[PDB]
Amino acid sequence: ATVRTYSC
Amino acid sequence: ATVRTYSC
Amino acid sequence: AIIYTVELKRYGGPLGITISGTEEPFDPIIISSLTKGGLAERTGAIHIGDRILAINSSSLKGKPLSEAIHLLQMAGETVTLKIKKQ
Amino acid sequence: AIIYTVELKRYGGPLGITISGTEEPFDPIIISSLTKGGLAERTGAIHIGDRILAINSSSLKGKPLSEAIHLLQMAGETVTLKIKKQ
Repeated sequence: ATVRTYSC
Repeated sequence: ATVRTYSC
Repeated sequence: AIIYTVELKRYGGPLGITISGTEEPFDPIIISSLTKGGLAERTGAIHIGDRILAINSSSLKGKPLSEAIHLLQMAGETVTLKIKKQ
Repeated sequence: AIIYTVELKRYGGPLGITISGTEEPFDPIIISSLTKGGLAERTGAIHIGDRILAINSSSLKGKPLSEAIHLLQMAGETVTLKIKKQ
């Protein structure tokens, strides 16, 4: 599946 | 002033 | 399996990390980077490669990245993360 | 000042941490060494030099090293350390 990146 | 240590 | 939990006080700012994952339920949600000089880096509490098992007590087991994001958007002054070492 | 909390599950084994301190109430209790291959070291979330402010929610403010020893022995399976970065 598509791998997404999230900044937090 | 005496410094002591404790391992756990 | 080394699992521990950390509670981070963010002093009104971000945790200073990026997490990566997919919408495939059981795919792991991982810490992919640490912001230079950010909270995560300065505390040395979490590191790249670490898997996030839960956020603020809500388990991510079998949950997509969108769930982790939903939880993070509701994070208060203190955020709790259950971490699994790789 | 940067403070964070780490919860470790020592189960029946040790945390793999050595603390140092005096019996002078105001002196800080610090993490002086880590057991190679021990739990604390494996998590990568515990660092030498940092100060322990509380153990399992009991504050070490104005308390001697002996109090910290007491709290650790009665901490149970899960040990929660409130830590202040050096």
